[PDB]
Amino acid sequence: TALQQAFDTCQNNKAAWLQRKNELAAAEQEYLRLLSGEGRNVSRLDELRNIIEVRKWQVNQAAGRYIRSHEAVQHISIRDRLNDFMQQHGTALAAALAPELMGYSELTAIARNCAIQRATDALREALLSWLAKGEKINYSAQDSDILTTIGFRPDVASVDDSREKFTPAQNMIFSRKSAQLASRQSV
Amino acid sequence: MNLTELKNTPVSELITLGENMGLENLARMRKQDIIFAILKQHAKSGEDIFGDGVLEILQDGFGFLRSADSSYLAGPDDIYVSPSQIRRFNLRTGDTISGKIRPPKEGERYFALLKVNEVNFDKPENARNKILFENLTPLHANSRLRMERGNGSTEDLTARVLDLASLIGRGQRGLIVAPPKAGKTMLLQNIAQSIAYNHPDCVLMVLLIDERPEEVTEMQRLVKGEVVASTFDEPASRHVQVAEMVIEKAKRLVEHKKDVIILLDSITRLARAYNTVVPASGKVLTGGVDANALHRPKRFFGAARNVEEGGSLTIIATALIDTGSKMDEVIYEEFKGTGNMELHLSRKIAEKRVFPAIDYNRSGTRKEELLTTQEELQKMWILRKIIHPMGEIDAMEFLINKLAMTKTNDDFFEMMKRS
Amino acid sequence: LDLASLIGRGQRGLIVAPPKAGKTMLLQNIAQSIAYNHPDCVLMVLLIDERPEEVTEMQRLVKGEVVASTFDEPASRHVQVAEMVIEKAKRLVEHKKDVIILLDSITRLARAYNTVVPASGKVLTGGVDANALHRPKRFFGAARNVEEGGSLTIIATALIDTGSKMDEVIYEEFKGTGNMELHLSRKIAEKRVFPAIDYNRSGTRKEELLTTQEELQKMWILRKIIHPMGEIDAMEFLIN
Ligand SMILES: Nc1ncnc2c1ncn2[C@@H]1O[C@H](COP(=O)(O)OP(=O)(O)OP(O)(O)=S)[C@@H](O)[C@H]1O
Ligand SMILES: [Mg+2]
Repeated sequence: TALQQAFDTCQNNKAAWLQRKNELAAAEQEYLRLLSGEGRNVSRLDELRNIIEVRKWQVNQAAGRYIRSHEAVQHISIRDRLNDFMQQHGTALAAALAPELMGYSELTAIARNCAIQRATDALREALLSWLAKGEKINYSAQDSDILTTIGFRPDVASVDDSREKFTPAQNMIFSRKSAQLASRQSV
Repeated sequence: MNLTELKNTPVSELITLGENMGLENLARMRKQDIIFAILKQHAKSGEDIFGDGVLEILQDGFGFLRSADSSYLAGPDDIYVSPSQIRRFNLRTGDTISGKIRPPKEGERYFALLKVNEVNFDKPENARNKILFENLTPLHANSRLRMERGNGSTEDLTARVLDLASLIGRGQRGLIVAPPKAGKTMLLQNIAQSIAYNHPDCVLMVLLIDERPEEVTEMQRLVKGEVVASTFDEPASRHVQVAEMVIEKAKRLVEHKKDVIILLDSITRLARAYNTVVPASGKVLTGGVDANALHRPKRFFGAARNVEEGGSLTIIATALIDTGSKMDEVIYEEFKGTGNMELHLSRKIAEKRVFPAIDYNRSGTRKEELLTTQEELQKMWILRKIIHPMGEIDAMEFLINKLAMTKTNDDFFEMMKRS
Repeated sequence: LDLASLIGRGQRGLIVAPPKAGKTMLLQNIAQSIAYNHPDCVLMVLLIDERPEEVTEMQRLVKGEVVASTFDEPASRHVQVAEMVIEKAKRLVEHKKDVIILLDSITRLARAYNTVVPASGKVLTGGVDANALHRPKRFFGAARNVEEGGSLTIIATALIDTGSKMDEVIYEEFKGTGNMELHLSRKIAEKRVFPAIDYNRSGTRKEELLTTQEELQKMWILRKIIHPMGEIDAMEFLIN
């Protein structure tokens, strides 16, 4: 349920990011062509430079949103897999974790937290050992296709197009600029 | 089909409606004349329609009714209000009237009023008996105006900054003093949209005088509540009558136990316009301004109060500082000390582009004890203690820095106390 | 607290404060001190050209009648209420009864007279008319004690250093004519008790060779007199 909606959200965010990418590329090639041309359109050059700027900001925003959606999809998948694996082998985990997991309800908050972090560390060495012996890891069969479509990591273009950081004052001034440019293009 | 719908629609709808049913060459006249002509032609079929607007009375006993979308302008769209209506429904200036209007027969040009159906958004008959504004009892601003919007921008950071630097109360009287190019207009924006988001119950009114047309048109499309604005192109009498009618309309609204907020930018411009229009008294002060001129905008500012038995009238008016003209000062110290709160700004903070530019030490409020509780009063006092020592620019940098990572003002308080 | 302790009976006096110094609640405290300590005296609280909410608070937190003029109406209302309150005070004097007046503020009344008085050509530095001077002098000297029976007395309120220039001229002429003047701010205390003008006049001649007792006349006595608060010092400028 949640995985399907998250997957379609991620795919449409990726589509929008690609749309912004090719729009920015078209604007850039248009600006370069007019710079190379003999035509002395200073006003058009400034307008195209503004277009380049606003398209770059829109691409950054789209890449950020797509990254957030990808992370949300991965988090939801991890949570669901852990929930069902726990429903399967809760007694199996608890048999090993009993020395500091029993009496959880009656333990005080600080004792609860210290036991939680101790078990956390111990399972961390367990995980690093399992990875040290090092098989080939594979997706769960229930939701393999969604994850392989999403992929282990997002596109490198998404991560390096979001490298720059804009103060949200710049973000809102760019929001006004983008709204004005969209209205002008519609006109 | 009320006047409001076709008044609000853009030029395209007007020209389309004109060319659909037989208006010729309708594209080459002023919009108020356009709506007058098209509505007269449509009403020639004798179909009574509803009306809306705010009434006023001129020197003669006859009265006019204007529209809000027309920026309170006297023109062909004005609606007759006979003095018989004034007697038979105890009418007084500023009452918003809704009812059937009368198409014009021979001998008159404008549209009259057939009947009244809604006075001040209320039934006309039950409003016959009402309490006048003069005998109302003023009271402190007991209710806090929680304008912390919590949307998640540095504009919200400015909102939180004046939350931490000012105590905006329901029904108070506030003054804002700032040099030019410091952030006044969109600080007033902050106030407007924060009130709209946090307090939809109260009505929002923004009054702008002798402002540039681009500022007016960007203000009209940004605030949720209705906004009245008259640019500098119009003469002084335009601004004067706009201010009079809007303040008395707010008076009529608050007479109905309503919460009204008026954002004025500026009050110095209003004083200058009143001085220009008022007859000379022969007792001129420094700067070419006489005595009785300042009285009118000054009672205007004094109109703000809080009613004990219901309703509040808040006025947030801006005052120009150090513009190089002596009368700007004259007004500055003439209104100084007459407001329930003062909000000061410095241009040098804006020079280094730290925003907003509110002077934390200079900004203050009167009677904070009754407005808030003791615990939050002490919680703000300890911030005053810790932020008073360093400089105001350093104070703002420190505040915005350690407030950026904090979601709300409360969490900011409990994050400071542990330090 | 008690007016007899501070203002006594029959003699005038002033209190002068800067903006943001605690005027309203101090006047409140004086009002209830008069009400409890001397209920026989007729209370009279008066306000000129200030916020209506404080007018309502004053008239609601006291027992005596509070004729006040808010800051909305022009100064003609202020001037005419001034004559009518002074006339009713004179009538109460003829009524053989003591009265106490809490007026706020005399600087407001004085510069209202200044901005309302007709031009007479006797203006001074800052455009201060002479009529707008001795009409306030008449009003302020009408507060003399009643020697036949009873005693009228008023407590005055004045504002200082309000960022303007009109107020300090009337302040210094009140200093010239003041009976007693309570002070709150820092500098004006030394300005009054140790006149900078007199200090500069003396220093122009340096240590003036005042012969015999003329040098010894200038004396300063600090007596830690017993006070209910506990050892409040009193400093007196003894002259010959
Ligand atoms: N919180 C803020 N967010 C974004 N920009 C701000 C902020 N505060 C100040 N500024 C900048 O401050 C500059 C001036 O702001 P204005 O509101 O136009 O000044 P002003 O006080 O209204 O004086 P006027 O209207 O020009 S006479 C603008 O370029 C804004 O970008
Ligand atoms: Mg502005």
